[PDB]
Amino acid sequence: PPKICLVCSDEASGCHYGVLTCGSCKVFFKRAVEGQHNYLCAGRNDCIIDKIRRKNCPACRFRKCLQAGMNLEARK
Amino acid sequence: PKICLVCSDEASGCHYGVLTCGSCKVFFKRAVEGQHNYLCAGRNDCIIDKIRRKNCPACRFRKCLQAGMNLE
DNA sequence: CCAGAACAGAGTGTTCTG
DNA sequence: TCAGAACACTCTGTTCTG
Ligand SMILES: [Zn+2]
Ligand SMILES: [Zn+2]
Ligand SMILES: [Zn+2]
Ligand SMILES: [Zn+2]
Repeated sequence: PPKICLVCSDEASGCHYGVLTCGSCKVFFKRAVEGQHNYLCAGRNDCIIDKIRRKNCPACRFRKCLQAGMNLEARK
Repeated sequence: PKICLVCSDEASGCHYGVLTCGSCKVFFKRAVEGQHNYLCAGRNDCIIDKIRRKNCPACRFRKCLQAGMNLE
C-alpha cells in the first residue's frame, strides 16, 4: 500500500525528522531550519502544497512541516 | 519615484511596453519564450512584491500580461 | 533505515554592452 | 533610450556515503 508524504502528498521515502515524508521535504525542512527563517506567503497562508506546487510557497511548505510535527531531534 | 508596475520594486525604465524593473523584464521574456506551465497554489490573486514575486510565477506572469507587456 | 553530504539542474536578478 | 548576453547567486531534489 502507498506511503504518502504528510507535507506534500508525494510518495514518502520513510520517517524523516519524526514524520513520514518524501526525500524533498526531508531536505527542505533541514534547510529551512538552518536558513534565514524569514519566509513570506504571497497568498493567505493556506497555499496548496503538493508535488506540483510545493516550490511555489516555502512559507506554507515549512508551516506544514511544523504542523506535521517535524523536528531536528527526529522525535516521533 | 520610478516604481515597477508589476512588483512595485524600483523600476529601471520601460521594458517590453511597460515601466518595470529589470527582474520583471527578464522574467517576462523567459516566461514567454520558455514554454512553462505555471500554476498558482493560491486563488490566482497572489501579492506580487519585491520579495513575494518569486513565489508565484503564474500570478507574476498574469500581472505582466495585464499591464500590457508585449515582446514588441 | 535514516541523517547529512554532494552533485546537478532550475529559477532568479545583476552587470555589461552597443 | 532599452534588448539581449552572460555571469552569479539562490532554491530544489536525487544519488551517495557513513
Ligand atoms: Zn513531501
Ligand atoms: Zn503560502
Ligand atoms: Zn518588477
Ligand atoms: Zn498566485
